[PDB]
Amino acid sequence: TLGPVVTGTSVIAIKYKHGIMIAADRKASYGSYAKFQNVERIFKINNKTVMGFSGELADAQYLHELLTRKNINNLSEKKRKEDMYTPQHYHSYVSRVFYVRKNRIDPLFNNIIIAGINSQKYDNNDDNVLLYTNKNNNNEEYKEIHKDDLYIGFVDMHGTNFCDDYITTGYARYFALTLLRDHYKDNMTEEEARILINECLRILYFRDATSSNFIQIVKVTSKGVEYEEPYILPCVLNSADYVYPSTLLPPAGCMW
Amino acid sequence: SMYDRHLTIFSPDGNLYQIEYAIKAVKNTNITSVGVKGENCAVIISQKKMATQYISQDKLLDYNNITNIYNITDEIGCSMVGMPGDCLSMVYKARSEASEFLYSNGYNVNAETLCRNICDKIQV
Repeated sequence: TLGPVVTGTSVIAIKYKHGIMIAADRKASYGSYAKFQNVERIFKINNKTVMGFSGELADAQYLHELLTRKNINNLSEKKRKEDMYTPQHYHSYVSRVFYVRKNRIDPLFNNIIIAGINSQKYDNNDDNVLLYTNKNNNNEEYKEIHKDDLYIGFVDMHGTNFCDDYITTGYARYFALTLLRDHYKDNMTEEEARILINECLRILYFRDATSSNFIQIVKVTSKGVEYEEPYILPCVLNSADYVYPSTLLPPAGCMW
Repeated sequence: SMYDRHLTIFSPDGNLYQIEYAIKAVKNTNITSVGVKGENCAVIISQKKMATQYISQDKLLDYNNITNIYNITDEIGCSMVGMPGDCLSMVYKARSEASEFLYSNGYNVNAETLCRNICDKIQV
């Protein structure tokens, strides 16, 4: 891969009282051409781990296949739920991949978020793993997971990697990151987390040309990994001066 | 000297006689214009008459074309009295001044500023 051709825009992941909430719009752009409008940019690695990407779709798919086979081998060798790999383990794996490809100067044109639950003490989902049937889609309360038991990690093109209570890629790394550094707080409820993420996505939709308002939300919780029904974000302009007709401005000068 | 009344140089009494002669030339056209100002309106009335000059008023002359009133812009108007060539020249100068002001400043010149710029040109 010499460079990006078909690309996805920012991803946002945050911690809240019940786990991880990760959001991305379902759009992949072939330049300035929004060719694909229903693309999946968040993938499930196992019952406690998800991967989001921003950048080249081909490299993201390559990494997704690598992680899928890594999970299958882990499951083959598993004897107890403690044997399942953790989000930290997958983050280390992806960071090593990126570092080696940097050394070869054959990078993946991507920024990756690896998020999930770093513990096995909140459920028995990994006692019997189902890969081809999702029993989730029969409702019990969510479990309040400790912040220290959750994991969000970032990897970039040069192999730079770290973790935090919230991670952003793309233009989120400016807009959503400012909003999160201002307003994020610990143990947010699901509705509060969704409201914060929706504000960030609305600002991104208004100020980023490669984004859409068709949003995919994924929750990693004690119930496992849940994909929400994709929804259209309502995005209205915040000023009537935008809508004011141009013919009502003075006809002389550079009023535009 | 022998040219204090031929050129715009001071006469011994401190006068510039060429300016007085130009004023007399304007006065000799026998064209009258009256401008009045209201509370929210201004009106200029003038004669649709040909300024007296070497030529006279012919029977086949188009009398609608005879006018001493002009538009400098859409919102600024004038009435010019004097030698007709000079009046046309002044009208064109004022129009170019207004257009240059509009382009340079992003808004339309007002009558006071236009008149003052015209007088600055006349001083030369």
